[PDB]
Order: sequence, then structure tokens, then C-alpha cells
Amino acid sequence: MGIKNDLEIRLQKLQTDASTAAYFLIEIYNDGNIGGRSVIDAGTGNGILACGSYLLGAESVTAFDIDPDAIETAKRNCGGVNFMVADVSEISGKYDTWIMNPPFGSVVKHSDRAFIDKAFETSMWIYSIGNAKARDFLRREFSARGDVFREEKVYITVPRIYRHHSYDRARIEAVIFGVRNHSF
Amino acid sequence: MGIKNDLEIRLQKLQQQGYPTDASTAAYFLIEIYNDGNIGGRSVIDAGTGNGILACGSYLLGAESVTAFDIDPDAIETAKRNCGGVNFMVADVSEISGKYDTWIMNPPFDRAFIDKAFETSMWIYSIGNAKARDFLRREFSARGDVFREEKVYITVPRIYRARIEAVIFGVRNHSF
Repeated sequence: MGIKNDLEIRLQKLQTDASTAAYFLIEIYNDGNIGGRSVIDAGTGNGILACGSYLLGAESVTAFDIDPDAIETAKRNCGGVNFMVADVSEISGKYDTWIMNPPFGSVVKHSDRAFIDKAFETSMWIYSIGNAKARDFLRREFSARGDVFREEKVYITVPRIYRHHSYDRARIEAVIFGVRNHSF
Repeated sequence: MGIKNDLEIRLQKLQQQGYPTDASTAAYFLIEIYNDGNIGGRSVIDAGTGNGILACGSYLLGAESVTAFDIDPDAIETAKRNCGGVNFMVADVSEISGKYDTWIMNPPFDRAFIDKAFETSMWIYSIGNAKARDFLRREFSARGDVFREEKVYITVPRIYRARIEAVIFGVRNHSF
């Protein structure tokens, strides 16, 4: 029932939710940036975005996280992916596409800019999905080093257990960025 | 001791299964690329990988990522056993389309592999029979800067002397 649904069910077998992850990845795929491409997934966590890229036919997929426990789980989820434990400062290879899922929001740190800097020194096509609170900062930074062809609003549910009132909004705002590196 | 010697012994233990570049020459070749700074922490692609010796060697030298392809399914199966940390795949060179820091090949001389190398990688290396030296030099010099064209000898059985003249090419892509 569509590539998004077909991918989603494969992601659900693994140990961003599967629907959102599938949506995000299919966009990159339709842009022509997954299939037959070398891809690197930064801050891979359980590896869902890396496994998804592999499932979509990426020529090669590399993924890293600072947490060894996350990598241990990721490797079992999809062995075909080149998973590694590493700090972003350690990344030094070249890849067609860079994917990341930034946790930071309003407050930016040395690390937050570290991922952006590394992305532009590493890949031609850069994608990010995360909190919409970093929207202004990210757009500014991405547009200063590349062409932002995508800045899309996507809604993420906030469990009621994390809400402070019945009249509060049920779904916060996230943002998807797609950028073409000015460098290579 | 010796980085070259250590790698050589490791590569020799690799299963042949499916003139091959001997472990010594392979180690020598890869160490040159490593010292050029194009293996360690880099994304490497080994074209026509065979039993995967050059791909496994690149992995053992700390490549950040290694991809390798061959049109022979049995070679790829043996390669995967030799070093599972490498992204081995069955494929014709025409199907390759990703970008990598470094392209490594061992041509049995085909412009097909050469064209793909220049389309995909910043650094291009080749090792093979010295008789293809003129052909390859012409092909490489047009789309890149040849910084290495070295004569070396590969150890081979006498059944077919025990040495054959080979040539090593190191090229920097004009592109990228």
C-alpha cells in the first residue's frame, strides 16, 4: 500500500516513530538522495533512520552515535549498515547524503553547531528533522552554507502524561530541513 | 615489527576461493594510500574486489567506511566471510553511483571502471600489469593529476620467472 507504508512496516520490526521516520526518509528518497547513494546518519540512536536508508536501497550506509549501547542495539537491527561509536568531531569521510535528528531546541551549544559544521564539511545533501524551536537558528545556519530547498512543518504528538493542562495543544511542531551544500 | 609486515600476514590469512595481487604487494600498495592520507578515516570503494583483499586491507587500516563490489556472486560471498565489516555487494560497475573519498582497483588490463572512478571519487588508485601502463596513463592524465606511477613486481607462480612487472597509479581527480 505505497512505499511509505511498505517501508514503515519494515521499520516497525526494529527494536522519531516509524511513521514519521518513513515519511522523512521517503522525501529524501524521492529527492533522489538515498537510492544508489552513500549515506551517513549522524546521532543514529537505535539506528532507525540508518536502517531505513539501507532498506530504501542506499549504496552504502554509515551511522554513528556517541553511545555504545545505542550502537549495540542498532547493529542488531540492521547488520548491513556500517555502525560505529564516535563523537561527531571524529567523522572525516565523504558521503552523498547526511541525515540527522537534532534534539536541541532554543538553547544551542558547542555540540549543536558541531553537527552542522561537520555536515557541511562531509556531504553534498544535508537533511535534519527535529524540534521547531531551533527553526530560526537552523535556517540561518543552513542558508549561510547551502541552499535550503525544504523547511517543512510536521506535527509530533505530546503524550498527555507530559502535558500540563487539558486545553494545551496535543501536538508540538517539528521541522524538516533539506539543504544543498554550496561546497561540493 | 612493521605496519606493512603486520598487514601482510593478516591479508595472507584471507580465503582465496574466488594474476592475483599477492599479500605483500597488496599491503605495500595499501600502505602507500594510507600514508597519502586516503584510507584512514576515509570512505573507500574497492572496485572488482574479488576475494576482497584490498577492501579488507582498507578496513584493517582504519577506513571510516569501506564499500566493495564484484560481478561474481561467489567472490562476494567469500569476501563477506573474509571481513564482515566491509559493505560488499554484487554489482556491475555501471550500477555504481555513490560518492567516496577513495577509489581502488586492480584492472586485468577497460574505460568503464576508469570513467566510474572519476565520476565517484576524489582519489583514484590502480595496480595491475605494467603492459597497460601507457593506456592507463593516457586515460588518467586527462581527467586527473597523476601523482604516482610506480613500477613494482608481483610474486607469481612460475607455472604460467616468479615475478611480473606491475604499475601503481595514484591520481587526484580534477573534479571535486
